[PDB]
Amino acid sequence: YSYTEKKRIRKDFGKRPQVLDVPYLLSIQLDSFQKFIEQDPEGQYGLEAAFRSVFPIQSYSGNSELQYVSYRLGEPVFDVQECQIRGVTYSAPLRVKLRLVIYEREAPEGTVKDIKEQEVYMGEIPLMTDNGTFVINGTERVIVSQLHRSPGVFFDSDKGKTHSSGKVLYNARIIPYRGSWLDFEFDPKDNLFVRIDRRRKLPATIILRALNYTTEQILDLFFEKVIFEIRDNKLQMELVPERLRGETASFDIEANGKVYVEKGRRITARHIRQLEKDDVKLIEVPVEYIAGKVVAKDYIDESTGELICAANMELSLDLLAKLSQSGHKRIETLFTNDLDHGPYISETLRVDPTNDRLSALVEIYRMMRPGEPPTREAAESLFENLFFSEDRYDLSAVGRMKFNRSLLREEIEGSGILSKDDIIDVMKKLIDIRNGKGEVDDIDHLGNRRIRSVGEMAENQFRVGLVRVERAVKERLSLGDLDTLMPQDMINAKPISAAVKEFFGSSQLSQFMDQNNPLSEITHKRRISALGPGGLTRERAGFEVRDVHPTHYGRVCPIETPEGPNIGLINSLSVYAQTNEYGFLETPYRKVTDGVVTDEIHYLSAIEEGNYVIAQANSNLDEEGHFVEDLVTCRSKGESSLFSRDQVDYMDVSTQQVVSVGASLIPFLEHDDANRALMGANMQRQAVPTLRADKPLVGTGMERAVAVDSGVTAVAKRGGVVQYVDASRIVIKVNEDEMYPGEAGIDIYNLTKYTRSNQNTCINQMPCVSLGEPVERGDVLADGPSTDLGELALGQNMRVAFMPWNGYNFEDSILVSERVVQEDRFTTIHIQELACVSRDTKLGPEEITADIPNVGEAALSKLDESGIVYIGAEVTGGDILVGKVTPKGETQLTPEEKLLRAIFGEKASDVKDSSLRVPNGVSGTVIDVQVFTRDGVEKDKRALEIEEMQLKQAKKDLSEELQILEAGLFSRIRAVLVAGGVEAEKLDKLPRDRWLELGLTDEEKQNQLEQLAEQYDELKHEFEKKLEAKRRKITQGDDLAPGVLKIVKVYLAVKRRIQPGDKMAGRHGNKGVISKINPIEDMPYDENGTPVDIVLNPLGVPSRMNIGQILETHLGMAAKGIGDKINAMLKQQQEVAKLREFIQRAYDLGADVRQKVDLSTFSDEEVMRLAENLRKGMPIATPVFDGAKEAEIKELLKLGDLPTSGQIRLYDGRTGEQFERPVTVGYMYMLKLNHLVDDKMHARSTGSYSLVTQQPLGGKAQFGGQRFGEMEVWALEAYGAAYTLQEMLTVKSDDVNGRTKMYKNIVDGNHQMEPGMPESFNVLLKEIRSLGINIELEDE
Amino acid sequence: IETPITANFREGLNVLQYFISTHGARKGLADTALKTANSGYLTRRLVDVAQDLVVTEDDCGTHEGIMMTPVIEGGDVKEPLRDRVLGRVTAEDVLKPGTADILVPRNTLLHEQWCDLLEENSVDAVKVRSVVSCDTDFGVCAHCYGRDLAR
Amino acid sequence: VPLDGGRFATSDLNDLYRRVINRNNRLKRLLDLAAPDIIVRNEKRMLQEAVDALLDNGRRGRAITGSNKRPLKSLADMIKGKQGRFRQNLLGKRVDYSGRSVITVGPYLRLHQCGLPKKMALELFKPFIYGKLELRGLATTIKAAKKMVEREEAVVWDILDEVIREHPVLLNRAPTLHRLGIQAFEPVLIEGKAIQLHPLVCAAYNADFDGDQMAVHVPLTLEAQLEARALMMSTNNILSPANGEPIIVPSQDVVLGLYYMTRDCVNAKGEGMVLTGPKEAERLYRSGLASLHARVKVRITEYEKDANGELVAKTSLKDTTVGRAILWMIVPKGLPYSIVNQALGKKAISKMLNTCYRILGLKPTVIFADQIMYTGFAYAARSGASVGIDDMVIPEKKHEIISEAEAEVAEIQEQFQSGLVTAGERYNKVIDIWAAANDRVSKAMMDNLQTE
Amino acid sequence: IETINKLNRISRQMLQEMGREPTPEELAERMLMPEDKIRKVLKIAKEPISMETPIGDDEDSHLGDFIEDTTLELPLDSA
Ligand SMILES: [Zn+2]
Repeated sequence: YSYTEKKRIRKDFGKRPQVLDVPYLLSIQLDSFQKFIEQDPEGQYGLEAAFRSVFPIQSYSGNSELQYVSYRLGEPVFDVQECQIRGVTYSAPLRVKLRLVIYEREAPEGTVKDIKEQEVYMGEIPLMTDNGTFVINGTERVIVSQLHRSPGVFFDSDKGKTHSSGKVLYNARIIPYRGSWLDFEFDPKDNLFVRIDRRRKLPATIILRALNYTTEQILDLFFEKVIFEIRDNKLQMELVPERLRGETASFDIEANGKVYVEKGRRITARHIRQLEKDDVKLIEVPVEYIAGKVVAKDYIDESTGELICAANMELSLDLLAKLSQSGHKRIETLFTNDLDHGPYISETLRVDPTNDRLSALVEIYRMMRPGEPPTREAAESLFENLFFSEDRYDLSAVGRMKFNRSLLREEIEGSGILSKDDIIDVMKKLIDIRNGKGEVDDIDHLGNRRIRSVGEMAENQFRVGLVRVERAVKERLSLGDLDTLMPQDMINAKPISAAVKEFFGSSQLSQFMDQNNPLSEITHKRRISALGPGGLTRERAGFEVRDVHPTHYGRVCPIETPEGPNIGLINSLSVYAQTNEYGFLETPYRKVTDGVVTDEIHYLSAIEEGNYVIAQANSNLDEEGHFVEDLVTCRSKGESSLFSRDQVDYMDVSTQQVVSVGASLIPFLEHDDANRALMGANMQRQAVPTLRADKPLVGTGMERAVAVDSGVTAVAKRGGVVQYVDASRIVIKVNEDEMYPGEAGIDIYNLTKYTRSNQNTCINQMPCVSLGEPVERGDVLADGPSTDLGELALGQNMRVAFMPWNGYNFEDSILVSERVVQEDRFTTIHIQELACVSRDTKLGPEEITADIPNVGEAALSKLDESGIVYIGAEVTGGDILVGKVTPKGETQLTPEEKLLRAIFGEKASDVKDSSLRVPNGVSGTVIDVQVFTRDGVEKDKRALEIEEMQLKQAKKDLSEELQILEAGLFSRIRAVLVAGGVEAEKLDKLPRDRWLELGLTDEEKQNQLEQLAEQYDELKHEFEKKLEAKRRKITQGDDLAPGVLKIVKVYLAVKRRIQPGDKMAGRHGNKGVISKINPIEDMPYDENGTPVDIVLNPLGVPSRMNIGQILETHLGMAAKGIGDKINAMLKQQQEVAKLREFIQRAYDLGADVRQKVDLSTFSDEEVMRLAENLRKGMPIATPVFDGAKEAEIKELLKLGDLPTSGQIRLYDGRTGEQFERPVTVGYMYMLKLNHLVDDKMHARSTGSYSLVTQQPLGGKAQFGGQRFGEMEVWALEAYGAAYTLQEMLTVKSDDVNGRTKMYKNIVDGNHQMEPGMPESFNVLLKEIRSLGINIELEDE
Repeated sequence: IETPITANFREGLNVLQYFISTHGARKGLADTALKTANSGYLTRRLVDVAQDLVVTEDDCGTHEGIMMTPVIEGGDVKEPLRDRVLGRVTAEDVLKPGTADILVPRNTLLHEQWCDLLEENSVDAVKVRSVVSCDTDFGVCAHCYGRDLAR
Repeated sequence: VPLDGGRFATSDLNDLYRRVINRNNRLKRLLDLAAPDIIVRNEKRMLQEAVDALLDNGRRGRAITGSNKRPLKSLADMIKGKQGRFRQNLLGKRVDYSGRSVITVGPYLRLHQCGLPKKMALELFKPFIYGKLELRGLATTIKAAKKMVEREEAVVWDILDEVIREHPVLLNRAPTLHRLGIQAFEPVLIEGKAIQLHPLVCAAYNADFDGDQMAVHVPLTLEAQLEARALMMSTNNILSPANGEPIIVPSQDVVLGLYYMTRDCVNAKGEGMVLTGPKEAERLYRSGLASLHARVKVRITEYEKDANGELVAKTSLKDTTVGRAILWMIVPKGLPYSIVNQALGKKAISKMLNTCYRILGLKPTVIFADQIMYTGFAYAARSGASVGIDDMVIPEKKHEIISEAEAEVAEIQEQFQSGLVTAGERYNKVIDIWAAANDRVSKAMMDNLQTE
Repeated sequence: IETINKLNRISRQMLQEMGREPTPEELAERMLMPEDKIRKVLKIAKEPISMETPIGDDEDSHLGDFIEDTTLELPLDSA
C-alpha cells in the first residue's frame, strides 16, 4: 500500500480478480518518436533507412560519389520554458558526417584520387516532451496517429452495375507504399481488362505480350490442356475423368467395348467414379466431337514451313485432315467447362490485336503519354521505372508479407518491388474465384487496415527533402572542380527544414491541444482518424466505414465520437490497446489449459482470434479448477455462441477490455442507453476545473491513473523527506539508499502559477502535503487544477430532488439556490491576452511614452513614466495600457473645423497616439507583463525595470539553488576538519574560513588541504559558470522581424461565476440550461430543515433511458449517511476504538469484494487523519460491469439509518406545506462546460463593413453582424411582407444613401425610407460586362 | 439476429447486449445526420419551381375539374371524402342520394356544417373546381383553391 | 492592398490579368521581325490558353495554379453556386441592427411578450435614444448624448422603457423550415444575459432548452411595425396553414398536472357529499379537508345558445371530482361540463381548444391556454412527482417464459442436429417464438402497472 | 535583385559555418555594407498573399471577411 492511499481510500464493489493492471497509457507516441530518431544498426527504422535508401549517391554519371556514414544530434539552445516564452520552437540541431570520394574512371577504378571527410549541419529537429507533446512558436501542439488502407493486395466484387445483367463484377487490385497502382477486372461480357492508375480500359494479355511472353508459354501455364491422339483413321482422346463432371454427354460416351453414358444424358459422379477406378484414359471417339475445341499451339507441316494452324484458333475437320497429311498424330487443345474452368483469357487473346513486345509497349507508352510519338528506349525505360525500379515504387515490407500471406506463401519477405510470378498467381486467384473458389475479402476487417504513427510521417518529409537536395547535387557533381568542391559547398539544408517545419505546424494533423482537463489531453492524443492524406473524405465516404465490425471488440470502443458528420470516422482507442510492429493492433487474452484459466497472456491481432475461440469474464469461475457450468457464452468466426468447457482455448481478461476511458469512468453504465452515454462522455470534455477540486464520491478507480499520466502535475522520482516548502515550490532530500554518492542527489520542483491555457483559462498546481514527512518514489506531492490527493475531479457533488417547479424546469432546464454562488464553488477564472507592438515606418518609428495629448489625466495616472500601467491594477473597457505614438503626416480640413481651430487656436503635433486599450465589456485584473526587444536596440526604462527584475528573480532563484547546494555540500568541511586534527571546543567559536591554517600535521592533512583547495576553487568556478551563463542568456535581446523595435505583452485575468444562460450537466446526458437561481426560503426543506441545492425536471428519464444515474443518487445520499455521522463523532469527540470498529465494519459491509483492510495495523493518528478527511463523505469505486447491486446500497442505508427507498417526505418553503407524496433525493455529481453566455452573446447597431460589397461582417471579435439566409426571405414573402425585407436589403446591408439618410432621420424621430438600388447588383453587372457582354437596362 | 436480449436496464446489462445495441444506434444517428441535406436540397428545388405563382382572380369562370373519392381501400377509411374536401369548392350542381336535393349554385364553400349535413346522406364521390381546371392567365382564381387554413 | 503586418495581398485575378498583357506586347515585338511563324504560333497558343484559363480555368483542361500548388479563380467562380454572389452576397446576407443569444424560459409570460436581456437592447435602440435626448434638451448633441449613454444614468433606462412601449421585435431560430420559425413578439426585459421564452412555441421552432441560441432583428420602420403586429404576431398565427390543426399543444407537464388533478379514484375522503359551487370546493381543498381525486355530487352551471347570438342561462347538479369543479371556473360562457369529467390526455385538450376556436375564435382561446399553462404547472408542483427504482416493476415470471423458450430452442437445435429443418425454417421458428415471449411479457408487465 | 541573390549566397554559408541563422551586423561585415539597407531589403523582400487564401480550418471562409473598409466615413461623425 501507499501513503496517499492512507490519506484517503475510496471503496470497492467489484468481485472479479483482475490479473492485469493497466499499462502506461500513451506509450505509443513516445515509442514512435523514439524509433524515428534514435539509432538502428540493421533492422532499419527511422532516419537510417531513409538515408541508406537514398544513399550512396554518385556524380552525374559516376566519377565522384557521396557516402552516408552516421548522424549527430545536437542538444538544443534553450530549455522548454524559454522557448515557451519567447514564442519559439523547441528543437535540436542535426549534423551528419559525410565522405566525398572521387575515383579515376580515367584509370580503371582508380580510387585513390581524393577524399573529403567532413560533417555538416542541415536542419534542426523539433522534439517531444516527456509527456508526449511538441511545442512551436510558444504554442503547445500535438499531431494524431492516422488509420488507413494498408498496402498489399485486395479483391472485391461489385454488384452488377450493368444491372441489366444482375451479374457479379470480380476485380482485384494491388496497392504499394509508393509508386503506381494496378487494376485487374472482369467485364460483364466475359473478358479481362486492366488499367494502371485509373487509366483507360486495356486488356490483360496486352501486358504479357509487352513482357516478352509467348502465346505458347501463356497457354502453357494458364490452362489445363485437352489433348487428343489420332492414329491414321480417327480420334482417340484422354479424359481426366472429372471433366464431364455433372455435364451432359454428346455421343455414346463409352469405355473400351462398353458404354457408361449414352447420348444426351447426365454423366453422373458415379459414372466418372467408374472411369476413375476402371482405369481407362484412351478413348476412341467420333472426330466430329472436335468441332468447337481450340488448338493448343501452332503445329504445322513444317516441310513447307507454312501455317496450317496458329494458336488460339478454334478447330475444324478439314484442318484435322490437313494436319493428318502433316502426319502429326496429336495436337493438344484447350479445356472449357463453363462450371469449373474459364476460357475468358483465351477469349481475351482473341480480342488482343497485338503480337510483339514492341508495339505493346508502344501502346502502353502512348496511353500514359498521350499525343507522344513511339520511341523504343523511352517505352522500356518507362515500364522499367514503374514496376521494377527501386526509385519510384515501394511496398514497405508490410505490403510484401501481407501479399505473400494472401497468396498462402511460405515466405514473408522479399523486396519492395515486383517479380513476375506475383502477377501470374494473382490473376490465377482472381480467375479461380471467378469460377467461385476462395473468397473476396472485407475492407473493414482490421486485419486489412493499418495505423500511421508519427515516425512514419516524419520519415516521409525528411527524405523528400533529401531528394529535393540530390536533384541539385546530380546537377552539380560531375560538372565543375573535383578537388576544391567541398561536400558542404552543394548542400542547402533549407529544403529539409522547410518541409519539416511546414509539417509540424501546417499539416491538418497538428492541432492546438486541449488545455481544459487532463483527460482532454490524454484522449485528444489517443485519437485516431482516417482523414487527411492517404485517407478519405466525408463526402467521398459512406456508411459501411462509419459503422462497426465485430473485430473492433477489444481494440476500439464504439461509444466516443461526435454527432456531426465525422461520426464513425474518428474512433478513439481502447484501453489495453497495444499495436504491432507492422502497424497492426492487438489485444490481450487469457490462456485456457484443460479447463484451467492460467494467468499468462497473449496479445492477439484482428485475425487469429476468429480462427480461435474466446470466452468472457462475466463467467463466474469455479475457484482455481475449471469453469462452473457447461454452456459458456463464447465467440469465434465473427459472432457468438455457447460452448462446452474443454471446448475452449482462450478467455477474455477484464470487464472493461473494450471501452474507452470516458467509456470507463461512469458507473452503472450498464443501466443506460448507448447514445446518451456517448453524448455525456462527449460532454465530459468541455469542462473546467473550477476554483476548487470538489471530488466525486463515486467512480471506478481510473481517476488517479489518468491524473498521474496526464503529466500536468508533480510526482516523486525518488523517495525521501521534505526539507522546505512554500506555496511557490518545495524542496526535498533523498534517502541515502536511493542516493548516488558523487552527485549532489538533492532534488527540487518549481511549480506553475497562473498561466494562460490554450483555451484561455487559468492553470495552477498546488501542494497537498506537509513537512517533516517521509516519501517514496512516484508519490505525488502536488496536484493539478482538477485533482485532489492524486485523484481526478472536475466538478462538484450536491443536493437534488426531482420534481417540477412552476415551469422553471419545463424542458430539461434547471433551477438552483443562492448559497452555491455565494460559496463561489463553481466560480472560475479566465486568463486573457492582449499585446501591442513598436515598429518602424516610412516616416519613422512608433515609440513608447506616456506623454500623449488629449488625455484624461487620471487615465495617465495608472501609468509609469514609460507610458505603462503598473501591476495588480484594475482595468475597465476603454482604459489604456500603453502610450504608443506614431509620426503623423498631414490633415486636410474643412472650413468649420478650420473655424473652431481659428477661434481657439489649438493644434495637433506631427504625432498621434496608438494606445492599446481594453476591449469593450471586458474588465479585470493585471498580474503580469512581458516585454521583448531586439538585440541591439536600447532597452528603455521599464524594459530595464522588468529586465533587471527577471535578472534579480532568476538570480535569486539561482543563488538560492546555489546556497542550498553549497550548503549541503559543506558536509565535508566539518567531518574533515574536526578530524585530521581536533580542536572542536577551540575551533567552533572561531571564524569558519581561518581553519586551513591551524595546527597542521603529517601528509594526511596536506592531502586534506589540497582537496579543500580544489573544492573551494570549484566554488567560484560554479559561481562564474552558472550565473554568467544565464546572465547573458537573459540580457541578450530577441529574435524577431524587420520593422519591429520591441513589443508589449499583458497576461491579465478575470473572474467568472455563475449566472443564467449557462450550460451544465452530468455524466449521463442530463444536459441543461440554467433558467433561474432562487433564495433558500423558496426552496424546499426536509423535516430536519436541510434545504435543497438544485432541482430539475423528472419527466424525460424514460424519454431517453438515462436510467442508471438515478441509482447513484440513492448511493449518493448514502455516502453522507456515513459522513455526517462521523462528523458527529468529531464534535462529540468520542474516542479511537469506537470509530475504528465502525469503519472497518463499514469497509466489510458487502459480501465478497476483494479489497481487504486491517486498521489494527494503523496508528491512532493515521486513523484520525483518515477520518478528518472522510468527515465530509465516503467515496466509492464500483467498476462498470463488475458493478454493484441495490442490495448493498439498501444494506448501507440501513447502516446509515435511512430509508430503503432513499425516498422521503418533503415540504415547501414559499408556503410551508407538505407535498402529497415522497420524493427521491440524494447527491449527484455535475459540472460546467465551456459554452458561456458572454462567450456566446453579441449584438450590433452599426459598424464594420466590407469594401468588395460594403455590407457588414461576422465574428464577435470583429464586431459581428448577423446573417439572414435565403429561406427566411421565403418565409417573409409567405406572410406577404415586402416592406420588411425591402428594408433588410436596401439599408441594413448594401444601399448607402438610404442607410445614412435614415440614420439621420430616425435621430429626428423619423421612421421613413428612401430606397435606391444595391451595390452587389452593379458589381455583378460590371463582372458580366468584363465577359464581353452588352447587358444594360431599359428606360421606362 | 439469432439470439435475443434476456434482460432490461434495471436487471443490468452485460457486455454484448450493449455492444450490439451500439451499431443499431449508430446507424440511427448516421441516418439522422443527412436527411437534412437532401431535405433542404430538394426543398430548394421545390420552391424554385414555384417562384412565380400567385392569386390574381376570384372565380375563373371555368369548367369543373376533378371528382373526389375516398381512400377506403385495403381496409376501412383513412381519409374520408367528408374530411378531405373540407374547405374546397363545389364543381357543379350536385345533390344527394335522396335525389333532387341540391345544395349549390355550382360553387359553394364546404365548412363542416356541410360535411355533417352530407354525412347524413350516403354521398360517396363529389366533384371540385381545382387549379388544374382554373384558366387564369398568370394567376389563379380564388374559388379554384379552397380556404386559407391559418385564417 | 496591405494589412497591418506590412504585407500586401492580391486579388489573384491580377496575376491572371498581368501575364496576358506582357505576351501581347511580346508578340508586337516579334511582329517587327517576320520571324519563323512557328514560334509565333507558339505565342498565339500561349495567349489563347491564358485567356480561356482566365475566363474559366478548369474548362479547357489543366487548372493553372499559383506558387502554392493551388488553383486560381476565373471570373465565373465569383458567380457560381455557393460562393456565387447570388447565395453568398446577394441572398446570404449580413444585417445591421441585429443580435443573438442563448434562450431560456419565462414560465409566467403573456405569450405575445418576450424575454430580453437589456444591454442588447441598449445597443439596439441607440440612435433612437440619441435623437430623444436631443429632443428633451438633456443632451442637445450626439457626443453629449453618447457620454450620458456610456454614463448610463437612470433617465436613460427610463427612456428605454419609454421607447420599447409599442415598439416591437422579431425573432429567428435556425433552420427556418416553415414560416413559424419566426414570430413577431413584444418586448419585455430581464436582468441577465439570456432570453426568456414562452414554453409553448418551442415546437413551432423544434427548440429544446439544451444549449439553444436564436437571434433578433428589428421591425425598424412603420410598415414593418404594422405587419409584425398584425401578421407574424404569434396571436394571429396559431394554425398550421399546411393543415389547420393548431400548434399550441401543451407538451409534457401542464398535461401531467391536469391529468393528475382531474382524476376519478375513490381512495381519499370528503366523499358522498355536496357543495354549492366550486368556490368553497377550492376553499376546503386549500384547508386540507378533502383531496381532489374523490367523486362528489355537487352543483354546476353552464351556458349555451342555439340563438342569434343570445345566451342561455342553465344550471344543474352532477357527480364530479373536485379539480374538475375548480377548472370549470375559467371557461367562458360557451361550453358544457361534458368536457371536464374525464382524465384529460392530450387530445382532449386539443379538442376543448379547437371547439373554443370554432365556436368563439381567438382571444378567449389564447386566454384559456394561458390559464391552462399557469394552473397546470401550479397544481403539478403541489402534485408531487418523483421517480425511483421500485417505481419500475419487473413481473415475477420473467425467468420462466425464458426457460421454456430455452427448452423450445433446445428442441429445434437437436432436430436440426438430426438435420431435418433447413436453417431458414429454424430461423423463422426462432424469431416467431421470441416475439411471442416479448409480447406476452409486455402483457404481464402492463398487467402489474396499469390499474392494480 | 542581385543584392538579394548574393545576400542569400552568403546566407547559405553562414548557415553552415554557424549552424545558425545570420545576424544583420555579421553579414553586413562580411559584405561590408550598412544595416538599414538590410532592414529595408528584408522589409521589401517578401511577396503578396492572395486575398482569397483559406484562413479557416476547412473552407470555412477565406481571408476576405477578415478585411475592413477603413477608408470612407462614420455615419456618426457625418451627422
Ligand atoms: Zn379557376
